[PDB]
Amino acid sequence: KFSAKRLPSTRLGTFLENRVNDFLRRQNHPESGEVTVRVVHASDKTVEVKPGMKARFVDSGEMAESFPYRTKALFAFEEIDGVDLCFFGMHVQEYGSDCPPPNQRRVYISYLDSVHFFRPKCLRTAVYHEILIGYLEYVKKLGYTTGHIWACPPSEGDDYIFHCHPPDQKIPKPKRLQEWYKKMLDKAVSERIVHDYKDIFKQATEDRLTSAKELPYFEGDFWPNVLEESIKELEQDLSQKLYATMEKHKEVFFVIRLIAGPAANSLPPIVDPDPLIPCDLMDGRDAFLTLARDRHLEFSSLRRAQWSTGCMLVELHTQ
Ligand SMILES: CNC(=O)Cn1cc(-c2ccc3c(c2)[C@H](F)C[C@]32NC(=O)N(CC(=O)N(Cc3ccc(F)cc3)[C@@H](C)C(F)(F)F)C2=O)cn1
Repeated sequence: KFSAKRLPSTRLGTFLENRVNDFLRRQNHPESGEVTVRVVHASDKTVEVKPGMKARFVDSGEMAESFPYRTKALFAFEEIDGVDLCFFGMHVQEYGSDCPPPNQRRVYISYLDSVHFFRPKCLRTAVYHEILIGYLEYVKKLGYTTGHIWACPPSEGDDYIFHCHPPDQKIPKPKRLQEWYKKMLDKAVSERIVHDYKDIFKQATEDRLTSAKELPYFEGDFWPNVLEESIKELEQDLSQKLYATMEKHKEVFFVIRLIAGPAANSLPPIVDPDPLIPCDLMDGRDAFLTLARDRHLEFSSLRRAQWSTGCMLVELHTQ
């Protein structure tokens, strides 16, 4: 069988799928199936500071030229009608203890997606909370202090991970997206997994950030681009432009404090218990979108998403 269960295990993957399956066991719903969480890619990368910011702070020695991180691609599958369905995919960026500031001990949830066929429908949000909250708890135990989430609102026909979304899987508005993550984070705050969370604007204000070299620099994030455009415009201060852009989009950006204050200062180095997992199909989101486009693998209906997950799984086992 080329099932998701037969894909190599990881500490992270089995920690997450245990959290989901314990939850589903307690619910004891007849429509629910066994869930599989697999880390299908893990590789070391670096994000280079862009020219505008490089000239302003890197050439003057005020900021690092590049920040090293580990990128992981984790997928969740559920058994529906005897076959696996991939219903959740996430690409993360992890900036460890050997990363120069302002990026050290930070995790960035770059782009996230899902296919709304999780059965039963009533347990869908709860299962996503187990996955996201479970990931925050996991990295918090390894020594990561902060979590960052850009809830980038999608647009019709724009897929982040899964090619051809169901026509009725609706595109949430920024207000809806902010509300979902607020409810999710409020749940982690009450379970004592998260210390507290704030929007990016409230966060920069209460951290007393005065320079753009203090803002964490993430691969593909909105803020490395805002900074380039702000500098370019100012060539025709940077800090007031940054605070203005943060005020306008604060509802989409979350900063999540996992390890707060005193505990955060006496921390040992971050050591990942799992090995690196090469997989060029999951090296970023474009490889799997490209493959699904060329091979006509759609996730627009339940059976189409089940057939696509099957092809996806034989590609993952073949490497
Ligand atoms: C006319 N038809 C067409 O255009 C068909 N068509 C539809 C799309 C389309 C739809 C959805 C999405 C995308 C494209 C993007 F890839 C990303 C996205 N996928 C995804 O899961 N979200 C998060 C989301 O929706 N959450 C939050 C959430 C969910 C899971 C999770 F683990 C953490 C958070 C909800 C529960 C919310 F209600 F809270 F918002 C996306 O926004 C493209 N085409």
